[PDB]
Amino acid sequence: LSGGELDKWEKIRLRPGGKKQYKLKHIVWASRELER
Amino acid sequence: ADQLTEEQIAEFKEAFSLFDKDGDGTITTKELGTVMRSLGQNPTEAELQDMINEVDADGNGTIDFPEFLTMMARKMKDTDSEEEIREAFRVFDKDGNGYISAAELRHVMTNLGEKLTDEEVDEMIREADIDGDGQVNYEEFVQMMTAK
Ligand SMILES: [Ca+2]
Ligand SMILES: [Ca+2]
Ligand SMILES: [Ca+2]
Ligand SMILES: [Ca+2]
Repeated sequence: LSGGELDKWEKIRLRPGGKKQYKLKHIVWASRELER
Repeated sequence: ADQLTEEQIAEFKEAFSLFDKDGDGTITTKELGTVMRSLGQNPTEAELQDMINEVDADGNGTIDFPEFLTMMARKMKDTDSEEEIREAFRVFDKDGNGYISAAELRHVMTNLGEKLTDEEVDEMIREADIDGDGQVNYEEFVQMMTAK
């Protein structure tokens, strides 16, 4: 609003909200090629 | 309703067996790293442990039956801010070195329209620089993006 401390970093964090994605689940998609 | 039945689970349960070669009931780095190979994904030793660690709720170092299922279930909701951390990092990573410095950071702030100099950026890097290495690493970038 007026001033204070370094509030720049918070500007890079942006607002809460985004897409969902796991660090492994995606692999499952690659299974679509491999036979069952 | 918002729930899962034997019909929906019957499908997911089939996925586990696909990754489970020895069919021991738990997916390990040896069994995982193998499947990923045929898929065309050769991650690093540290990366592999990371992927499994995520789903690792009981902290055993392997993907259990429900551990693999719950993973696909999470897709419903929750767990999203994390993506913004990885995406943003890549969006700022020009040299693609996987590290952010005062030179790169200063360039990112410019795109936003914030007049900042080298002396100013120093205050930023100093904040993210937890280990005091002189730069901002992913580990620090994730904490700064997840925290306030
Ligand atoms: Ca196994
Ligand atoms: Ca586990
Ligand atoms: Ca970089
Ligand atoms: Ca650092």
